[PDB]
Amino acid sequence: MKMASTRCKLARYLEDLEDVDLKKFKMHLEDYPPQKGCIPLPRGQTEKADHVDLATLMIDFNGEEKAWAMAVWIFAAINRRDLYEKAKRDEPKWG
Amino acid sequence: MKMASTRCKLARYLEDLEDVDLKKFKMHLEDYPPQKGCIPLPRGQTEKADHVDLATLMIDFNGEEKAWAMAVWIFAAINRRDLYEKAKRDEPKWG
Amino acid sequence: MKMASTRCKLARYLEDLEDVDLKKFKMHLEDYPPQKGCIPLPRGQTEKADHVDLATLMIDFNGEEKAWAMAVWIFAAINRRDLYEKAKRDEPKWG
Amino acid sequence: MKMASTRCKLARYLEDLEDVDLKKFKMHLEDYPPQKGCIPLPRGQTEKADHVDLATLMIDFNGEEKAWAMAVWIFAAINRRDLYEKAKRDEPKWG
Amino acid sequence: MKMASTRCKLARYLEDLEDVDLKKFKMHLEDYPPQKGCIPLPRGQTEKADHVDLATLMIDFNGEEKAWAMAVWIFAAINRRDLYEKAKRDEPKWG
Amino acid sequence: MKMASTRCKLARYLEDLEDVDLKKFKMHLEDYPPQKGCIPLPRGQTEKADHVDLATLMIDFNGEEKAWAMAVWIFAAINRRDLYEKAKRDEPKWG
Amino acid sequence: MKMASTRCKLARYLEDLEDVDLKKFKMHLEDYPPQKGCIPLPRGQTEKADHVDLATLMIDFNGEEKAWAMAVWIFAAINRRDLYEKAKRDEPKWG
Amino acid sequence: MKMASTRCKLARYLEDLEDVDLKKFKMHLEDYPPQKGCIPLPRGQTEKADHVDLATLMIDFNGEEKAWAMAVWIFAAINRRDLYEKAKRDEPKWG
Amino acid sequence: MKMASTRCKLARYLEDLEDVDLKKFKMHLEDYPPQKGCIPLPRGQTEKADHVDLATLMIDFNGEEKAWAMAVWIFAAINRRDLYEKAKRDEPKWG
Amino acid sequence: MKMASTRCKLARYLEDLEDVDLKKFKMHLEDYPPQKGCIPLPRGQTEKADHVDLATLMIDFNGEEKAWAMAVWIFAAINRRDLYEKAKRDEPKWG
Amino acid sequence: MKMASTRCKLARYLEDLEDVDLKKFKMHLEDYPPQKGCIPLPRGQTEKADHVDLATLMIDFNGEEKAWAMAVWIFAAINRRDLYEKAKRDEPKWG
Amino acid sequence: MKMASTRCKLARYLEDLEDVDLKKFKMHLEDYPPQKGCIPLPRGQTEKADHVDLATLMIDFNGEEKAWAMAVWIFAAINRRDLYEKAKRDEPKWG
Amino acid sequence: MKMASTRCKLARYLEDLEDVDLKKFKMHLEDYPPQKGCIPLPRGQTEKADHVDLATLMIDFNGEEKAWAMAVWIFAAINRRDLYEKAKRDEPKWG
Amino acid sequence: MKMASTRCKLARYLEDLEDVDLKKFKMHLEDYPPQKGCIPLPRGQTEKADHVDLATLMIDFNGEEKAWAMAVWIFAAINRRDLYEKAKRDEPKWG
Amino acid sequence: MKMASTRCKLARYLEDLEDVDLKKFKMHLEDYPPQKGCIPLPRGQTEKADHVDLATLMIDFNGEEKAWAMAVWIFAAINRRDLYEKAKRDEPKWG
Amino acid sequence: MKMASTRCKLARYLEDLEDVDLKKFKMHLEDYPPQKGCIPLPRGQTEKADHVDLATLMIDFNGEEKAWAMAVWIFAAINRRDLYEKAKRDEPKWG
Amino acid sequence: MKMASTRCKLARYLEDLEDVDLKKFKMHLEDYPPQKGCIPLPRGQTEKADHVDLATLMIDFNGEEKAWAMAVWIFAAINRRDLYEKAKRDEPKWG
Amino acid sequence: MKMASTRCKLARYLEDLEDVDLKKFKMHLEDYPPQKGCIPLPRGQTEKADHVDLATLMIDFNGEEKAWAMAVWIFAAINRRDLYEKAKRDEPKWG
Amino acid sequence: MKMASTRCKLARYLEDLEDVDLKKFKMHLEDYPPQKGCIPLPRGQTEKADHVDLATLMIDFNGEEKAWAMAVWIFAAINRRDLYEKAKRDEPKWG
Amino acid sequence: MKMASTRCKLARYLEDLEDVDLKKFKMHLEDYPPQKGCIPLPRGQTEKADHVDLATLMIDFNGEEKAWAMAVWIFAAINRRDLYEKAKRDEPKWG
Amino acid sequence: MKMASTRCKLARYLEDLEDVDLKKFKMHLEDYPPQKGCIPLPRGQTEKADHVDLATLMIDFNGEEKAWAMAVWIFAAINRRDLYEKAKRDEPKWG
Repeated sequence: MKMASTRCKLARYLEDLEDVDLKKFKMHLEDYPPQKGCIPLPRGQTEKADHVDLATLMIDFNGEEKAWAMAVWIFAAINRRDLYEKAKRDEPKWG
Repeated sequence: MKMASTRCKLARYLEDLEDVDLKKFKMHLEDYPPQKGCIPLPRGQTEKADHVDLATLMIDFNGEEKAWAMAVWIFAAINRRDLYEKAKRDEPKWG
Repeated sequence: MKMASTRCKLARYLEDLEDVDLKKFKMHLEDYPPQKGCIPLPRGQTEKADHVDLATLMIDFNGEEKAWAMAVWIFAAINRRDLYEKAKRDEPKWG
Repeated sequence: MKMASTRCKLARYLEDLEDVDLKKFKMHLEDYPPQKGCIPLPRGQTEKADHVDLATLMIDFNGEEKAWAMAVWIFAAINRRDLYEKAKRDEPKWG
Repeated sequence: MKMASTRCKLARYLEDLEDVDLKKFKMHLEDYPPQKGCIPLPRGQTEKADHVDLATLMIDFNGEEKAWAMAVWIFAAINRRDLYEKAKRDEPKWG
Repeated sequence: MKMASTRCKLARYLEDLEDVDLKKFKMHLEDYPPQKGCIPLPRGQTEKADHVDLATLMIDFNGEEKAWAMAVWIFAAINRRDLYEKAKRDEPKWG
Repeated sequence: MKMASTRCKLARYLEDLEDVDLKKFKMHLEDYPPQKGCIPLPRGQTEKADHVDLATLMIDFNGEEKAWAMAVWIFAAINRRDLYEKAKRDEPKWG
Repeated sequence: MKMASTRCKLARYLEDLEDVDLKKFKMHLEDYPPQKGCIPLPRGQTEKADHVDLATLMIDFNGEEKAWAMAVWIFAAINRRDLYEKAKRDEPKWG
Repeated sequence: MKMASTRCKLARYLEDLEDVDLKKFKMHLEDYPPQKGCIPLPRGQTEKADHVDLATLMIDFNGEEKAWAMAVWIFAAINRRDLYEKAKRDEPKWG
Repeated sequence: MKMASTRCKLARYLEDLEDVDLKKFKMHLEDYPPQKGCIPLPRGQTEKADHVDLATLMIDFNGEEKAWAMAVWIFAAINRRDLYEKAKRDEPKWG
Repeated sequence: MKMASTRCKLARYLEDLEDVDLKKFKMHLEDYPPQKGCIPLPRGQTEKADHVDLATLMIDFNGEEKAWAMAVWIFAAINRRDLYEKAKRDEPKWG
Repeated sequence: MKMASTRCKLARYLEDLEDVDLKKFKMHLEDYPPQKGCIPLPRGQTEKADHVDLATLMIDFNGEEKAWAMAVWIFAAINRRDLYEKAKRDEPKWG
Repeated sequence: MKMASTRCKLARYLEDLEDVDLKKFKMHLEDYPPQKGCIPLPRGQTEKADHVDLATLMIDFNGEEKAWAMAVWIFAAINRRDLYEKAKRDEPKWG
Repeated sequence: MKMASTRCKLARYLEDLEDVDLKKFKMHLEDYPPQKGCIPLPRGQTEKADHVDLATLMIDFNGEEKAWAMAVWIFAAINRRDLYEKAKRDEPKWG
Repeated sequence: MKMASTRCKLARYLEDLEDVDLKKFKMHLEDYPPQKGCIPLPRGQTEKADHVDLATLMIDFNGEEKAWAMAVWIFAAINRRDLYEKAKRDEPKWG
Repeated sequence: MKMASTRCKLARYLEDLEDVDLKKFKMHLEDYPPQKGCIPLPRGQTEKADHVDLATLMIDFNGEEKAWAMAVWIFAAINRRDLYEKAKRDEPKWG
Repeated sequence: MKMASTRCKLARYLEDLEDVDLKKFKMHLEDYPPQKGCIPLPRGQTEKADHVDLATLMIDFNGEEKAWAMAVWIFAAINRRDLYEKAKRDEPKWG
Repeated sequence: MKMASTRCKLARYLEDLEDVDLKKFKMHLEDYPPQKGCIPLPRGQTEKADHVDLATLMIDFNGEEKAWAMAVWIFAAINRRDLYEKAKRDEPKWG
Repeated sequence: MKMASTRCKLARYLEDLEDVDLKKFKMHLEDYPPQKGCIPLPRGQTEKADHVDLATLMIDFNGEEKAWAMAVWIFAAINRRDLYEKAKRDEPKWG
Repeated sequence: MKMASTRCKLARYLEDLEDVDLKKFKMHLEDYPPQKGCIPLPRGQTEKADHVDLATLMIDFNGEEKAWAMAVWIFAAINRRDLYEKAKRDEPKWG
Repeated sequence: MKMASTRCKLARYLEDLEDVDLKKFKMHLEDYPPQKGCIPLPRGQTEKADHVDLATLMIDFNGEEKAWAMAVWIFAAINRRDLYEKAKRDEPKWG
């Protein structure tokens, strides 16, 4: 309820995405730009993960900060501006 | 058959919807007004649910009371009056 | 062939149902009325059972008498009147 | 049958969950907030636990009181409102 | 190759069955009619037995004669008419 | 090519059917007359089978002779005469 | 065959249970209600016992009378109504 | 090699049994019915005997006649019908 | 790359086929004519094999020569003349 | 046989115990409660005695009546209810 | 978002295509000319792939350079000029 | 039976533990914290002791008081909360 | 060899016994029932004799007739039925 | 490497088999035809042998000649044509 | 992390593959051409190996050099051009 | 609980790993880089060690300092960033 | 070393046997057929003799000729065909 | 530690092997080729030796030179190429 | 019985010890520290004495006071804390 | 207790070892390097000595200095790093 | 130490042997081949002597030269190749 772990909010945001938008999100995840210090996700596990395991994989691979940054950037890139704005407005208080 | 659970009545009322009317219903579900204490449905789950899984999701997300309230309000919003007064007249006896 | 167990006839009747009719059947199973002394089936197993495992679960949970009664009532409720008539006419001889 | 141990009722409620709902439940279990006096379950054992092993693991890790509290809170968190209110109404008489 | 033990031919015929057809076959096995001098198989072992273990279980429980008779009868019962006629035509020479 | 099994010829004849003609064929299949010693097909399985799965189901349920007889009769019934005499002249040599 | 020891009948009925049903049965043994004068089985031994060791453990721990009573009650509690009825009908003549 | 002592053939037949089948055989040995003039084997020694010591112990307790009768009856009781028939057909000439 | 095992080329050719063409291919495989010395494939495994396992099953059941001959004949039979021509031109050099 | 000394029957009853049950019996023997006027057995002798030397040592330490009473009490204590009932039913006629 | 991988912008260019234009694109892909050192795509996979799977299959089969070259040529072939010069001006900086 | 020696109750509690839980219990035994006046057990004997030898080893090495205290602490540490609460509630009256 | 004194035959028969069987034989030997006119052997002498000195002691204490009677009786009592039958059939010709 | 003992090559060929193919091989081993002068393997040992113990068991039971002949015949019978031809081509030079 | 053993990089590259791509990789592994000095992997173990066991099996069977060469060649063969070029660019420094 | 031995915390962190993550951890342990003065664990014991035996093996082989360093580095290498951060944050106070 | 006494070669051959094979060999020694003029070994000595004392006892009882004949026959009988052939081929030159 | 006896290094290399790899190693040990001057190990002793007793037995039977040569050859033969290379590179200086 | 010489009590306490515990008691006996004024026992005499002659030797060497002091000291040293407490509480009344 | 002879602490350290670790310790004792002026232990006595007799033999052969040095070196060699560090930290004050 | 009589060296070499190896050494001792001019040792004396009295008996029977020759030959024959090499290299300087 409201406050939770970062994985929970990330899973909710990924659950908001549709099916084709999820496919585009996975495509962007597998080819994240080498710069900005991030590890692209392998195609092996980003094939069956629907919305929960995808968030687990992102967090596990990149850490909470980097996973949130990539989620925001991809939301901007896959032309889901509403989700991008919501994620920018609801950034968890890191500490 | 007449006396049943709230979910069955909601599913029947969703059967009474048209196709584009169902699409408008899904639009209003995913983007319900923030007030009146509601949890808007994710777009990922309200994409393949036609008439049964949609009712199950509404009930599961919002409780029987407020799901019925949302159904009545959205029926009013889609300019489908007949369903609106039918839902008002056939409200289950709460308690 | 004809003379067989109750589960066989119940599985045949459930196989007669379509896909959306099966979904409505499962929805009615998960919310069977508390009265008439019956145990509603949990949603966990009524999600993969297509037509055989559904009959197994119904019989296992309710006993043969109650399972047949629930099947007949639900067939009446999901507006499959032909199946309801056939089930009423072909009630197994209990003893 | 009605009166039983806490693990039995908890296993029933966990069995009521679906597949993706079960994944969300496990995800919330492994990252339960540090406060409210609860110990998050390690990710290692919450992978094969479907509904029996998961319930016994929660009870074993947290005691009956905390296991029931976490079950109610997570049912609220994964938007399983019907299970949430059902668990609240049938809250065991502690002692 | 052609001439072999009864278990081999029975395993071949069971392997010919599909997935849902195999489920129907097992379901008929566990509720085989009490008459006609046969012992129904317990539900415990007929869950992991795919086609070889199921055949050896039938043979072990009922003898070659009764296993073949039940196989033919169930092939007739689950509406596998091609398998039924094939088993009738290639009935082993007992002795 | 030319000489093949009965199922292949039946599948080709089903390919020769139209869309609404296929729907009428399925209607006649699910509601075959009780006489003439034939088993009507369940409605659940004849809902996604277009032309190959439908032919497999017909053969499997009825045997080659009965399946060919019902195919000819239904081809006559749906006012597709040309297919009717085409199936009459090209009947496989039984035996 | 027919007449045998009590452990044989108990082992047969336990063998009838499935895998998840066996896990539920083991749960109900380990947390049997304190009343009715029964000794719950320790979790240490009810971990590898499949169906024969479990039955002999029940008998050895509780006596034949109490083991049969517990088996019937748990069969009722794990929603195995058919096994519950069968155990009620085939109760050994105590004396 | 074919012609040998009774213990040799009995050991061969017990070696034909599987693992859980061996457990069932031992269970039936320990609780042999008091009638038919036989001495049930103690549970202490029928725990590590796989098939050699088990056959030796059965012969030692019962004599040739009683051990063979017990073996045949238990093979019938544990649903090893093929082994039961083989033991019946290959009973050595007593005298 | 170009030169490879026979199974690789066969899997490539089967991968060329569409979905409904794959269903027709499987149907023709299950009913290969008894003449020409070939073994029809069972339906149990020829239900989930998409394009690789199907080639493995064909080669495994028939040998390389017979599998290639069957593939060519079925390609001719399912009216994929382009694949038939390509297979005729690209026949591996047996030796 | 049957009519024999107390040591013989006690040795038979101890032989009825398994290995871990024998270890539990020895543990209870070494720490028999100080009340009820009994002499605990030293751990030196109850280390290699399997079932005969243990019975002889119990008799030599306590007398026949006391040894039988302790054996019955321990059989109750190590959860050997069947052996406890058997020992209670066939208590030797003292005096 | 602007600076990204080749696959993402290729997928966007595939997005810009129409429905029948996409079908013609797939038709040209499956039957690409043998020259220009490119590998034609199989019919099996390019009949579910709409716009993301099609682009990733193109890249996977041909490499970035060849995929871009074939995309430009096919865009020219479908008389969709605007995409053709758009692909020329927005060619990624190779190296 | 209820009133017994301390080693008996400790052996019962260790018997309640599972296999991997027993491994963690042994691991905590071998590396008990040096403070609060306790002697860690050597790894040589705490390898084959299942639950009786382990309990008598703890008692023998540490005395009754320290053995019970360490049992409680380790039950808390290996997340056996139910056993830990039972350990407080059934603590022997010291003196 | 064959024809000899009864002492040699008794020594051979005792030599046939195992180690634990020898211990049971001695245990029954010191507690031979007071009736049937025989003298039990003191535990001091029958402690280290393996099989020859035991036979000599039995002969010296009881005479040939009584020694053979005890031999067969304890052979029956320690459940050495095969040795009991062999001794019964091969009783020396007294006189 | 290349040249080795017969059991090594037999173990290699058995290791080539899959899991279900291994089960079929074991089933054919246990019920080898009585003719051709071969000894079928008991089901007791062909239950845990994966691929090396199975080969050593075949050799031990039937000699190298008959083990190779049976391996070839069963490879033919379980429809492993590739392994069958490979075993025919690489038969050891008997002498 | 960058510098590691060869098995680690090989496992990463195999993990990059999809499901059907993994099946094609295993198919090419089991039928690697006899030339180029490589030993094809047996079909038995390449069924449960997902991506780590497959990599360690390749390395163990062929050595680091040969395993890398086969991985590159198969990546080229199954039309994984991106993985092929990545493996070529990141070829380990042998020595 | 909180304060414990190093092996306990290491076992907890290994318990946090999943199944495939555990396999990757074992793979990295068996091929740890030769530098940094570490002894790679032999593959013999890292085959059945699940999470406690693996931790005690690592500690035993490398000492507490080097075992913690290896655990942190491998957690980083198998892409468990959350566990890597937690391991850095909760490093024991060495001295 | 090659040339030696008969006892040495017999001891080597017995050492070649496994544990359960040794138990079967002891069984066959203890009940060697009365025909062929051989003396069976007492069960007392054939209990602790592993492979050397057993050979010495066989020689002492039967002489070299009879002991070698018994060894060959039993090696045939316990299904040690390879050992049977080796013993038959390397029979020492008697006389 | 590094510099040690030959048995120590051989035991380390054998300990590196897995379970089934150890079974294959033992199989190759028992059937070493008769030529190149080596004595195959008996099957009786190579059954319980895991890696210590196995290395001791190999050295004892063959001497340092022959044992190391056999170990290297078997490592090559059981497809442990990495172990083969390590053993070849780390051959100790003989003399 | 209770009141006796101190030698009898010491013999009883030594008899309470196990076998390995007795060996450790002896080991500590030969190396009693030179301080605290006692004479260590030579290894020759304290090699075969079990528990009585050992106590006699301790008494003869050290006197009653020193013998009891050493008894309690080595009882504490070999981790027999229960015997240590028993000896401390039941020290004989000197004088 | 703490302050004691060298043999006592050495025996405790040997007791800390497991079974297979003890076998490795015996291996290293039997083949201690000829340098460093130490006498290897014959294999005759280091076969039954578990942990006490082994320490006594070590001391008797080598003296306290060499025994402690060998224990430390072997603890390092058998990969018991924790025991090695403990032995170094608690080296007794020689002189 | 080092330089001593040959009897001491022979006793040391015999002491190096294990238990079963010593038994094999004796067995070869009673049946030394009649050639090579040696007298075999009668079984009466060489039955209880372990290693010293056995060596003295060998010396007294055969003289130093023949005793050393027999020791070397038997060490070769009982497959103690390491002791065989050591004895060959360290033959005492006769004269």
